Amino acid sequence: NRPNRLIVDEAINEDNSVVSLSQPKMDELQLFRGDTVLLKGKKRREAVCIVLSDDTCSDEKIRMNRVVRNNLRVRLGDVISIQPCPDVKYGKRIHVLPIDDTVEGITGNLFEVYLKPYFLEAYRPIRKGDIFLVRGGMRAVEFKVVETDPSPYCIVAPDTVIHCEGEPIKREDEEESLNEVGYDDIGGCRKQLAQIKEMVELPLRHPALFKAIGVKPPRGILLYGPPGTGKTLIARAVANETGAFFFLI
Amino acid sequence: NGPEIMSKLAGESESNLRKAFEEAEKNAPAIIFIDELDAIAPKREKTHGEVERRIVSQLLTLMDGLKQRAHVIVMAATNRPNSIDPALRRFGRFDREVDIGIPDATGRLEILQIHTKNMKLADDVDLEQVANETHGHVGADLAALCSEAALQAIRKKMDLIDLEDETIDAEVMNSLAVTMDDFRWALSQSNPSALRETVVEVPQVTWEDIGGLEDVKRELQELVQYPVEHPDKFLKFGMTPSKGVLFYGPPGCGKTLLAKAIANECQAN
Ligand SMILES: Nc1ncnc2c1ncn2[C@@H]1O[C@H](COP(=O)(O)OP(=O)(O)OP(=O)(O)O)[C@@H](O)[C@H]1O
Repeated sequence: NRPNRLIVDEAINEDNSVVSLSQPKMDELQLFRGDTVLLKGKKRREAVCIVLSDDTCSDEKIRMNRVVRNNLRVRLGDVISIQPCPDVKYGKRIHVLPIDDTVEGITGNLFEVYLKPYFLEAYRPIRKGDIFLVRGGMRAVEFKVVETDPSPYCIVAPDTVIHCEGEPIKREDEEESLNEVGYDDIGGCRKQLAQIKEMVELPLRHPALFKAIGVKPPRGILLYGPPGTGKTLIARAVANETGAFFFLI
Repeated sequence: NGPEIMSKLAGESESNLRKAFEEAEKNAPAIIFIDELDAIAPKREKTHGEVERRIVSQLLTLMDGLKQRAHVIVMAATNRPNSIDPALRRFGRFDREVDIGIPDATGRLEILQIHTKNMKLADDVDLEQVANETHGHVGADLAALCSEAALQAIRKKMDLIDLEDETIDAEVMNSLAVTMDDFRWALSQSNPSALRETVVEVPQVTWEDIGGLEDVKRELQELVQYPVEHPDKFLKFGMTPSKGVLFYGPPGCGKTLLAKAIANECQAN
């Protein structure tokens, strides 16, 4: 029922900095053309950037650059909460450095060979965590967050200073994406999983709600059984899916 | 080495374990081998000293750290799998346990041939006969047997030939030969067999070693080979193959040989 709760679907503009529109929806929003719209999804990672390079497709499904699925999302069928937040500050500039596929070949400055021809009159309305493709060549290389002089995201400008002293890395970021075990990874304990869910849903998903009442919560759980029955896996999946901070003692 | 690990101070032992694991991780792909793991890691109810339990936990944490981020394979040696902590054999830590076991007659023959590769031995050694005779000797036991035979040959030659003639040279030492009598003496007088538990080997008794009982031979051949030689036929029908048979009758009819021959026919221990 939430108006800005709408699916996201295929995208065709290979540049991630573009975010779609839906004129019937734009009338609902105040979506203005400029730097940024805050399109909010899962895990707090967003794809914030210039807007309105769409309305080619049908409505009820926002076109968002597929590269903002691995980030900000997982798969199709998801939903975006698009709400404008244009006119960001203009700090120094946003980091410039590649991550994986640039050490393979001539490196030079890692900015003025392949990436420079893209921060042109669209000076990176971004949000740290927006990952995309940008090159001056084979057209498949990532652009990741490394540094942060301004905490909030900004719109870069020339005359600034950048240091590509940083080195491209491994997929620490790709491994980070591959984590957070879930209930789909639990089998053979469906009744036990449901019991754990009904035990830990109220204390974790509703902390203030339970703080309002004066009932005693279940604060001790004894998962006992043969070794290798997924006890730590069950605990990790429950903590990750419910959002509770998991400490592996 | 377990003694090498817990020979030093508790903190020093843990530091040595951590340094070894870090070096193995740095040298990936690397193999970590822990002989006498029961010394480091005894049964949890049996490890009396708190230092020993702390060392066990440090090893567990180090191997878990290898599991999460490393490329090192950890190997361990112990007398019995149950002598070590059951937490060691937990999934993810020690998933697969390999039973080294004892060498059979062919295995003892192979070990003797390996130890006699660089040993000038005569033609009367008949290592097949030695291996067939050798029982209760495992690996290093056969190594000590070969060493004893060589030492007896040397004490027979050097101690009796070159006394006052002239200083020893290469000609006399390379002329040394090991005979069958040296191996016999090593077998008889100067070898303690460290094996006393159950034997796990393919018995040398075959069907020809048994007389008669042709119907029993055929029935046993069915009941054993057919489940293992034709699993598809058993799976096709709705019958689970039998996993046991009982031999009953007057003593002396060869039930033991029947079991040995059916094990040999399937080449089964
Ligand atoms: N019930 C299960 N369903 C799916 N995967 C499982 C299950 N139990 C264990 N696993 C898998 O076993 C592997 C190793 O187990 P893990 O490290 O998670 O410990 P654990 O099984 O919880 O141990 P323990 O029972 O000793 O607490 C993991 O890849 C995990 O996904």
